[PDB]
Amino acid sequence: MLEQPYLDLAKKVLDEGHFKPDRTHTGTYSIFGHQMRFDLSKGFPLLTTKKVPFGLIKSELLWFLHGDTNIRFLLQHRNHIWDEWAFEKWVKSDEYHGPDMTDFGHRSQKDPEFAAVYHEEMAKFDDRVLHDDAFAAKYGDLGLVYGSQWRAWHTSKGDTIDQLGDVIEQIKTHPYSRRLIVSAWNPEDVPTMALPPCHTLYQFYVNDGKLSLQLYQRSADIFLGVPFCIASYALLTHLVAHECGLEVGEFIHTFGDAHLYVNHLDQIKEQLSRTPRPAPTLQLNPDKHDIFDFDMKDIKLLNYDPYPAIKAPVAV
Amino acid sequence: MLEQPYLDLAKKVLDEGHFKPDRTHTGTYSIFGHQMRFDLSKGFPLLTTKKVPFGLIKSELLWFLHGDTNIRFLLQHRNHIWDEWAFEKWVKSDEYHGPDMTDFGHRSQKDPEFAAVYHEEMAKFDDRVLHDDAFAAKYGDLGLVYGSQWRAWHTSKGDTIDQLGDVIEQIKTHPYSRRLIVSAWNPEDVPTMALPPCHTLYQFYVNDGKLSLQLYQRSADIFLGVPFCIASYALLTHLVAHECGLEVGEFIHTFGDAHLYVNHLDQIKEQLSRTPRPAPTLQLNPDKHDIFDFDMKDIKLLNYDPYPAIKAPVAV
Ligand SMILES: Nc1ccn([C@H]2C[C@H](O)[C@@H](COP(=O)(O)O)O2)c(=O)n1
Ligand SMILES: Nc1ccn([C@H]2C[C@H](O)[C@@H](COP(=O)(O)O)O2)c(=O)n1
Repeated sequence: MLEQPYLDLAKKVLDEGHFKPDRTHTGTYSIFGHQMRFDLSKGFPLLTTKKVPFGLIKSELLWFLHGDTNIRFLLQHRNHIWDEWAFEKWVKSDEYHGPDMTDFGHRSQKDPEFAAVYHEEMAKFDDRVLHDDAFAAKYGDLGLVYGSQWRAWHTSKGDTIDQLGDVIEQIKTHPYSRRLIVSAWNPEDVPTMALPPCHTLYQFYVNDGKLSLQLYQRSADIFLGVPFCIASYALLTHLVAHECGLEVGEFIHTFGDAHLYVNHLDQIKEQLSRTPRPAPTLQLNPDKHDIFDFDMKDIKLLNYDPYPAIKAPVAV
Repeated sequence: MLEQPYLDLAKKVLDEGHFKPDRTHTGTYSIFGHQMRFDLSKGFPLLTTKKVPFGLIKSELLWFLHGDTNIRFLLQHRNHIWDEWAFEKWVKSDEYHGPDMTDFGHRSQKDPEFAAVYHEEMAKFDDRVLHDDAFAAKYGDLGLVYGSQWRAWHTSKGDTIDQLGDVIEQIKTHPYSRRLIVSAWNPEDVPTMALPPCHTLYQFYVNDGKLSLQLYQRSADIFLGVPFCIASYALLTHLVAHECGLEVGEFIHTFGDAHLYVNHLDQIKEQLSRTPRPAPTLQLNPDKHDIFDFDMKDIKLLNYDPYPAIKAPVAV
């Protein structure tokens, strides 16, 4: 079945992975260097052995395609994937007047009544961002995030390059170019960056009338991170090919540090006992073309029957 | 034997590769997405089925490590790997007064007496660069080349970042970092770059006391390019590990567009009839540590017995 490569990656780390202490401090099992490919002509690589929220995947993707970096857009789409980063700056800043929302990321998970306090302050910040234009502009803009990297790279001479935009035109005029690259790694920002991009860089390739994309991910959370990632980039591969009028080829996922957090072992072993179901089908609005103008109703995921979801603690 | 992966890549392209027209215009057979690893603890991955000039590999590598971008250094090391690029600017410029060295890259290979004229003008330029300080500074500096990318990345606010330098310190203090990346791809230079970097970006990894490096190469000439590349980066992996006091792990080569030029088919098939010999051994000067201060006598390649060299036309 289409998702097998992922299952084999999980098995692999679990069997051949060596223990490696980590940044967050909850040790991992890791392998360095891995590559797996999915033939997008067979279906959409959205995991069926575990429920994955596609809606969160696309709203976040459209956010990137708009070159948007403001959390407000996601919020009106009920996506809260990036709230924490915005909250971080806000809480550790002048205006924040309230409880000790310091180190909230761990203390919340721990157990205290603090969870309510945190979740409340967050709920608060979230409403401000969504209605207070000055606040949104001040605390909701994350700045250097995938949207600005892909669509507004900062030139040395104070300007803006739309990488992804330029790359799409290239695929249209010079489909056989070996230079169709989009990079998110900027040497000058990473030294003091919150979380340097995990999806470091990707490359397009055209031949036989099919489009393929290869992503280089410096670091990956096999359990929590990879599933979303495979889908997000498989979606991109479809969108661009829809714009360029090409057929979809494969999606190739190359890893640097592929890893499984020790406290995800039971959960991953739960997944491994399940057997894949037929891959779901994706269909884009046949009318619309300029993917930048794409809207959520323009993307559909036909018949997806996944096993229930599996819960597991986040590590940051 | 250690070099088998390369042989399997060549077989693979030759058997499974699809034809793809190319930039230079001498069609290729290509595959998209490939990864191969070499266990550096077994020997040095310098091809034995075909003679590869190691001396050219290291003089070019030391040139990179010095953050040097001037052709003069290589010339005093009898390395002429980058002369063409320097000649290009020089010939198509004010001062050049002489024959029609225009489009020299093809006309030279073709057959005319021109080869002598070209080779003479080149021989001329080469002597100027090596002795005329004003000329060297004007026409010998290539500018944006691996040396400046690795060791003097240009900040937006007009400054210089020594990526590789910083990364080595990181490996020394935070060996388990998943952010040990060195990128050569700058979105603002590639639009109007002669030849955007093929060795796009690499990543370091440490665990078990061994250092590993993974290189992402957007485009590769299996026949002429890959052999050198594998060695150059295997050398780097040894040097850095010598500085950091780590044991050597593997070298992982990830490709984007792995390709074989149609006019290299016979030659590659020559190689494929040979059987690998034991991998050579590399040993660095045990005294010296700051690799930046490394000199050629500080690197040695013990017992390398390759089959003769194979000749093949260059395509640019
Ligand atoms: N889109 C993302 C973002 C993060 N991570 C993971 C990678 C690491 O597990 C951790 C980030 O830590 P580090 O900077 O050390 O890689 O989160 C991931 O798998 N996918
Ligand atoms: N160090 C290098 C430099 C170049 N090439 C090859 C890659 C392509 O075959 C051609 C450059 O063309 P392009 O820009 O289209 O990739 O030269 C290579 O294999 N290794």
